[PDB]
Amino acid sequence: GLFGAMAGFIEGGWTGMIDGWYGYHHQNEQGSGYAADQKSTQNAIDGITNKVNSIIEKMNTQFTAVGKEFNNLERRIENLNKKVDDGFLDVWTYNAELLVLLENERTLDFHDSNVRNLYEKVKSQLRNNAKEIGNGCFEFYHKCDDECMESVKNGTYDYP
Amino acid sequence: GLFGAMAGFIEGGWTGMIDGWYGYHHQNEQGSGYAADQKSTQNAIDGITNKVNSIIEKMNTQFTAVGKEFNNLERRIENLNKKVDDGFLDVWTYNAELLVLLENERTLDFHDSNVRNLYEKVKSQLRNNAKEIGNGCFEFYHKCDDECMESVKNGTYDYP
Amino acid sequence: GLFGAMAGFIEGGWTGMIDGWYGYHHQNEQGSGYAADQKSTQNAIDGITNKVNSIIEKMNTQFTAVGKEFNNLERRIENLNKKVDDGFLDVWTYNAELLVLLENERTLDFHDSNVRNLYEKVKSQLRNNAKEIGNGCFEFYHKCDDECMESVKNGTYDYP
Amino acid sequence: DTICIGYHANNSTDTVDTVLEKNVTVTHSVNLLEDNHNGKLCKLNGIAPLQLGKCNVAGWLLGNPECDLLLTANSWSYIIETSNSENGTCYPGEFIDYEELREQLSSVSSFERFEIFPKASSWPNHETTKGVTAACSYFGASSFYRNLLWITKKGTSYPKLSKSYTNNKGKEVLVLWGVHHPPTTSEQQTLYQNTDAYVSVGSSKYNRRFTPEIAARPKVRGQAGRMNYYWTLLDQGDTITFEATGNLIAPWYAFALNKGSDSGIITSDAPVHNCDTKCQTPHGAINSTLPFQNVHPITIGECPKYVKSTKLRMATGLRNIPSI
Amino acid sequence: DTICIGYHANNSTDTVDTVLEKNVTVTHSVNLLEDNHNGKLCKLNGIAPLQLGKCNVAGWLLGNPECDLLLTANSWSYIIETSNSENGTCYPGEFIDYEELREQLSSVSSFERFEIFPKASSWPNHETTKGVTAACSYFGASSFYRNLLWITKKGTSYPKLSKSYTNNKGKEVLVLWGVHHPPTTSEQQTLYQNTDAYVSVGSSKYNRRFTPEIAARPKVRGQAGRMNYYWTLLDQGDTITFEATGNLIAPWYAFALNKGSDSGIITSDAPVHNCDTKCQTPHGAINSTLPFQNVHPITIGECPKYVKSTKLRMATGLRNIPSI
Amino acid sequence: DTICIGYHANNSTDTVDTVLEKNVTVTHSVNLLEDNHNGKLCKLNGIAPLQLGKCNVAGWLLGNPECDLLLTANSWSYIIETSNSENGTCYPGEFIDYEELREQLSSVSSFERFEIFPKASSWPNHETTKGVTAACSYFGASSFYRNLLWITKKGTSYPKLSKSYTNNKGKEVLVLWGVHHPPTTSEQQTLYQNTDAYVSVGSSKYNRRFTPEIAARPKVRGQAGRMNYYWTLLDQGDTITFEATGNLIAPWYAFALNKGSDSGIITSDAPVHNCDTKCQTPHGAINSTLPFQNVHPITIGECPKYVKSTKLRMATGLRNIPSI
Ligand SMILES: CC(=O)N[C@H]1[C@H]([C@H](O)[C@H](O)CO)O[C@@](OC[C@H]2O[C@@H](O)[C@H](O)[C@@H](O)[C@H]2O)(C(=O)O)C[C@@H]1O
Ligand SMILES: CC(=O)N[C@H]1[C@H]([C@H](O)[C@H](O)CO)O[C@@](OC[C@H]2O[C@@H](O)[C@H](O)[C@@H](O)[C@H]2O)(C(=O)O)C[C@@H]1O
Ligand SMILES: CC(=O)N[C@H]1[C@H]([C@H](O)[C@H](O)CO)O[C@@](OC[C@H]2O[C@@H](O)[C@H](O)[C@@H](O)[C@H]2O)(C(=O)O)C[C@@H]1O
Ligand SMILES: *[C@H]1O[C@H](CO)[C@@H](O[C@H]2O[C@H](CO)[C@@H](O)[C@H](O)[C@H]2NC(C)=O)[C@H](O)[C@H]1NC(C)=O
Ligand SMILES: *[C@H]1O[C@H](CO)[C@@H](O[C@H]2O[C@H](CO)[C@@H](O)[C@H](O)[C@H]2NC(C)=O)[C@H](O)[C@H]1NC(C)=O
Ligand SMILES: *[C@H]1O[C@H](CO)[C@@H](O[C@H]2O[C@H](CO)[C@@H](O)[C@H](O)[C@H]2NC(C)=O)[C@H](O)[C@H]1NC(C)=O
Ligand SMILES: *[C@@H]1O[C@H](CO)[C@@H](O)[C@H](O)[C@H]1NC(C)=O
Ligand SMILES: *[C@@H]1O[C@H](CO)[C@@H](O)[C@H](O)[C@H]1NC(C)=O
Ligand SMILES: *[C@@H]1O[C@H](CO)[C@@H](O)[C@H](O)[C@H]1NC(C)=O
Ligand SMILES: *[C@@H]1O[C@H](CO)[C@@H](O)[C@H](O)[C@H]1NC(C)=O
Ligand SMILES: *[C@@H]1O[C@H](CO)[C@@H](O)[C@H](O)[C@H]1NC(C)=O
Ligand SMILES: *[C@@H]1O[C@H](CO)[C@@H](O)[C@H](O)[C@H]1NC(C)=O
Repeated sequence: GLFGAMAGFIEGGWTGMIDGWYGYHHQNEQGSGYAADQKSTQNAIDGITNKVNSIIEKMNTQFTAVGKEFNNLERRIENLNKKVDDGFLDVWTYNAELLVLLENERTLDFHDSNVRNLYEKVKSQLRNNAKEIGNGCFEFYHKCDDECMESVKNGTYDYP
Repeated sequence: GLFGAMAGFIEGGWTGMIDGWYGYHHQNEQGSGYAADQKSTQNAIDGITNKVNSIIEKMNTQFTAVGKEFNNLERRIENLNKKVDDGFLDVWTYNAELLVLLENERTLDFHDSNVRNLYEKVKSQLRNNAKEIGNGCFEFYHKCDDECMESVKNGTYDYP
Repeated sequence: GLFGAMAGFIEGGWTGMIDGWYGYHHQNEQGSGYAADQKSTQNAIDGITNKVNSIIEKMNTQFTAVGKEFNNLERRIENLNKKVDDGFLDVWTYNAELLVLLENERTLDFHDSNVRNLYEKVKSQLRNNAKEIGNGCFEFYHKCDDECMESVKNGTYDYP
Repeated sequence: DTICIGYHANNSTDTVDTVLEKNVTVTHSVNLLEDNHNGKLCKLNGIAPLQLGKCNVAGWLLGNPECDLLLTANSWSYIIETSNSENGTCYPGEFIDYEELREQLSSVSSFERFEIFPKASSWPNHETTKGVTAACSYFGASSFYRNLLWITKKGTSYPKLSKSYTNNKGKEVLVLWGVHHPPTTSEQQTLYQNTDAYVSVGSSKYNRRFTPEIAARPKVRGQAGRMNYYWTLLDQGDTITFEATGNLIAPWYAFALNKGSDSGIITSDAPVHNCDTKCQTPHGAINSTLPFQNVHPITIGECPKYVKSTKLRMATGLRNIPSI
Repeated sequence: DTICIGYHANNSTDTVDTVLEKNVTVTHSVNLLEDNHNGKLCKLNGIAPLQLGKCNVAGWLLGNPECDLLLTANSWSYIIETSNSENGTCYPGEFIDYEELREQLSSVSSFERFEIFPKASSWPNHETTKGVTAACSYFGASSFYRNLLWITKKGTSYPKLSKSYTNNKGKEVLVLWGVHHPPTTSEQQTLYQNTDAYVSVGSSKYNRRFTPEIAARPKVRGQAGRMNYYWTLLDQGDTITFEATGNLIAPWYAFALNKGSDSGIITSDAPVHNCDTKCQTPHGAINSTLPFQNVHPITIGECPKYVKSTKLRMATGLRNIPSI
Repeated sequence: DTICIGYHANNSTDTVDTVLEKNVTVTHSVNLLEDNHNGKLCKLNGIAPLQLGKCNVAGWLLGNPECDLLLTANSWSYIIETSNSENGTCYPGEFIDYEELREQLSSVSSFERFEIFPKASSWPNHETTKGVTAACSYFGASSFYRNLLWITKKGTSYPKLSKSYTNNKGKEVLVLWGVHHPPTTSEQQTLYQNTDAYVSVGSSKYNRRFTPEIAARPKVRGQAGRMNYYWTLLDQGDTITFEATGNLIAPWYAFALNKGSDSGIITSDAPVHNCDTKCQTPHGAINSTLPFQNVHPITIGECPKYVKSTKLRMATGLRNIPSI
């Protein structure tokens, strides 16, 4: 990805995380589990959601009857009508096509960026209180129980 | 933002910084103040400036009289004329519309990226000579007077 | 660049690196040299390659004869034919034009991103076993012979 | 104790294409392209279409003896022709400005067929009972269009006629009529006497006059003679005036109508049902939500832009990379 | 001692829309959409337009007794009609290829009106002083078009006429003329005698001939008779020849002109001023800087693409997040 | 010991433009715009075009005595006219629906010229040997079109003629013919006697009749009389019937052809060679790979969209920043 996280330094996805797009997975002496980061996931939803609508909402179309009907002595204007149809039907094809290829790249980058920001959000809080194991994981130098694991999630981790 | 700084780890803007887009705010024993980073601000200007012009300059249009006038026995070609008008007036609408929505996202990302690069520009110079307070601020472990605060701004900060 | 590396914290390019786009240059007691990172370079190729094709492949065009021929009493439909020609020839101009300006910015960003990810790929492996000299260079705190320099390249550098 | 930040993954196999990569399997996608259709000709904006079936537009309007079922036609948002719409101008000739008429009658709010010039006592001292042909046969029997009246000749004299109609219907009135052109000058007299006849139609917005263009020409479905069909939309309060010394296939029935905008003529053998739609095509109604469609270039209504694409899938989720 | 890197913020309330968010308040924006207009009909590229006011194109060119003020018309870059342009062909009839003429005369470099066939001694032994009608009344008095001459009949004989004009003006010459069609054959004789008259115009690029299409038709603004108007652009050095046994509304005045490109006919009740513009619309002149406009689909000049948008604001600054 | 990660650089000077910067020198680029052309008129999809040279379309089809070389024409994918295509209707007149014919004959699969109505014994008791003019001179000598036959008059009597042709060629047949219009009624008799003549063409899909429109008109390249040219595509199995009392420039040769789709008429003085192409323009063949071209708006084939651009260079490599 553009932001190096997805299929990057965090080479795989969690089939176990089922309640969100980006999240955490902790493992302390008390247990372990997947928990989606709600805030960043919702926001991504809101955004992607709003993106799709735009691509659909912005498509204005008025009542029209494409077909025409020209007699054997109106070939020129008939071919002109053709040129218009083929014409617009070349614009929208190339456009719709690239619009997708491009916005797709964008969407994926967006997700990557979101994962990286989350990773770095945590990376910031922990600081020297955990070693980075270049795979999206942090191993605390101290014991971190569920309240602790919670604090890092809801972004309120203590003195690092 | 895509780059995590704007309304991200630097959640707010400086109403006090009035001479640029991205900048600094120091606080030493000698005083305090806002100072826009001139180089990165100008460049952003030059770029955004050049971007706008492109979107405007690239719009080629020749002398044309849209209107047509067809008698009661030229409905077909009149409706054809309609199809062309509605036609182009559907392309430009969808296009202008998305062109803006997209370039807007881009512009904002651009700014974010610029703030992040500036932050990281400094973050680099200081190194262990200051603690990062996850909010776009650095607190030197040493005394940093105005010459010092200057050095970091004009990117010539000493042995870190 | 958007990702701060190209013409950023790595202000120049290697004329000496001739077998790839992004790479390394080491200097140990045993010798020195440029070596392109094969994996990231190939991938960039594959991608840019695929990008170009898209912009070309997606351009659908059917057999057409633009010209028309109208007598002195068919000015209206002749001017209509004009409107279509000028019309489409305004869409593609603005589009082709911006398509390039935009995808160009994108391509360059892509490269920058790739350099940054590579830099950070290494930055990760070395950790405290080398000091970052804000210019894309790392100076090991230990002796790093060719096998060692190799390990960092093929991403298998030891205990950091 | 460790905490790892990661991303979702599932059993999805949807794949999208990106500027840099093809077929990237992603967790959640959305389709922006419509390629389905109920394979039914539906109502367009709550108004059913007009089926002609065996008959075509010319046949319906002129009153071809095979379109007796369309004599009650009313409402309709768009017209439907079939691969069997071959029953039209049973009597050879040119339908002047036909395409133009077809287009202008594409959509109609109200449509009422009335006797503008009643057969009985309208053309007295004129033969209005011989105007039949074998080309327009009704159940073996020789017949003729039901909305036009073939005025022959009474005995051995065909006097100059002249009838007028003032549209007091409070809406446009479609007046249809024909001029007949015999293969010779021998037939031109045995039917209209005056071998120098003429026909003239006058409206405040009309005036073309006619003369029989008798000429030797092949025979079509029987006749060597030809009948050119003409029409005109008579505005409210205006008065159309007919007069002729022969060769006039006088209007018998005319339609009082109210045109709204203008749709078109879908031609398809697809079934017709009480379903509704905002976009109609030959193969069936399409959904008008997605911004693009590849079901058919020729559509009627507020439709999705037609594209040669086969796949326009948009990513909504992220790269799908499962495995454990 | 601390140093913080941050970003600008101000009192701006401009808001733009992004692919991911709506109404993001930003510090500095730019508008790419034009939605203003001086509500004035201006000069287009430094050349004022031609106002017709009460008169319409047909009225102006034919010489309707109400367009006496447009008899000096000159220059003009585009033509302006009003919601009062009802003064045209005061005498009922069809203006052949009218739309075509309107379009071709949209823009004119030079325009000079001259007497191609002077009333006095041009049609001797022909009545050129009775060609007046009440349909074309000038201050209560019965009059007629000022550029066409209604040739009646002298005494009880209407001889065959024949006049020619060779365009030696060094530029195209617009020749206008009409053929008259009486309601009967009774009027056809009392005016042109020869109840079998004809009119014929010949140019090296013209030849259509005419015959009075006398027929019974309604009356429009008085007359039951109809006059079809014809025109033609006579090329330099070419010679147009007229000749008729009756029913010719002979050309009296013609225009020698120089057409450049081709604009159009704006129709609006908006005031006309000495302002200039590169893009003109019915509601007013628009600015030709921004790439898009939503002021009006129908425009003339080098204009911004028309769009159904209401807001196309582009961000230039960054997200605005003040507060202290 | 140090390791540095960096990026490529070379001697490239290619420059691209970006949304933020102009003329960014980059290591590797690609051009998406075509601005070259072999300056040759090539074969389009493996089928050579048809050169007319001195002759133009009308001249070629009618049989102008200067287009004798095009009497074998066959195949062709598009037609080529030159800045010397001035040899057409050597005898003044209007070529009815000419543009339409030019367009419909743009592309032709098979084309065979045959004698539909042979000069010898087809018009006996009619002068078929005087139909020559000086306007259509062949090597000083007075001649006439090679595919049409000017039927004069035998002695002092011009009887009513009538010939038919049934297309049994198994493909459309292009029938061309003309009606002649003398400058007077004096010439109308000395050639066709019957100063009231007429011409009539009848097909199952045709019927327009004609009458000599004798009128006083200027003289073009000699003649004051005018000949209007008419054509029609006779469908298989259909029968075209001609008959006239005079003024018929009867068809002599007709063409049996097979039209595929429809290209156009390139008009250029560019050389013609055995090269092939998918896209052809007036200046030369273009390459059909890149998505855009600025060689010429008017093109034929599967071409790159025409754009006013001069430079559409796409970056493929990265910013080029050398120096050591
Ligand atoms: C006028 C009338 O009573 N209709 C006739 C019809 C007309 O004579 C014809 O349509 C005029 O164009 O002719 C009908 O018989 C057709 C019959 O006519 C001969 O002249 C011809 O030689 C035959 O081949 C044959 O076509 C008809 O049905 O059309 C009778 C009808 O009553
Ligand atoms: C030829 C001439 O001198 N103009 C007449 C004009 C013409 O007779 C008319 O335009 C020919 O179409 O007629 C004028 O009177 C109109 C008068 O004509 C009667 O025939 C009719 O019955 C009346 O209703 C009425 O229209 C005219 O002003 O048009 C007189 C004019 O002098
Ligand atoms: C019918 C015939 O034999 N062709 C004539 C030709 C015809 O008379 C003419 O094309 C009919 O429109 O005339 C030719 O001489 C031209 C000659 O005609 C005089 O009438 C005229 O006054 C002269 O100026 C001059 O044009 C011709 O070559 O066209 C002779 C030809 O044999
Ligand atoms: C209307 O169309 C039908 C169908 O083409 C006409 O009938 C034709 O096809 C029939 C086959 O079942 C046959 O009757 C003939 O091939 C043909 N018509 C003839 C010449 O009989 C039908 O005649 C038309 N209806 C009318 C009379 O207008
Ligand atoms: C030109 O147009 C005017 C305006 O329509 C004509 O006058 C019409 O309107 C007048 C109202 O003030 C009335 O005079 C009539 O309703 C109507 N004209 C008639 C029949 O008098 C005016 O006549 C036209 N000018 C001419 C004579 O060509
Ligand atoms: C076909 O076109 C040529 C070229 O215009 C005709 O000849 C013209 O030009 C010649 C110059 O070399 C001269 O002969 C004349 O200016 C002009 N023709 C005349 C009036 O002689 C040529 O006549 C045409 N061929 C024919 C006879 O159809
Ligand atoms: C995929 O997983 C979903 C749970 O989200 C389940 O409902 C569905 O049956 C599964 N189908 C497949 C592709 O195996
Ligand atoms: C994706 O790969 C190719 C495109 O490169 C495509 O033809 C095929 O349908 C897809 N295969 C799968 C199952 O991913
Ligand atoms: C906003 O701030 C500017 C200073 O840049 C000042 O001139 C203007 O009056 C202020 N207006 C508002 C929105 O209060
Ligand atoms: C922005 O919010 C909505 C769009 O979601 C818009 O209707 C409104 O005008 C704006 N409100 C303000 C003042 O920001
Ligand atoms: C540029 O470098 C290439 C090697 O890649 C060499 O072949 C070429 O001759 C050089 N030309 C220039 C621009 O000096
Ligand atoms: C790039 O600079 C300008 C565009 O700003 C252009 O005119 C010129 O051709 C280029 N100059 C070079 C050699 O880079």
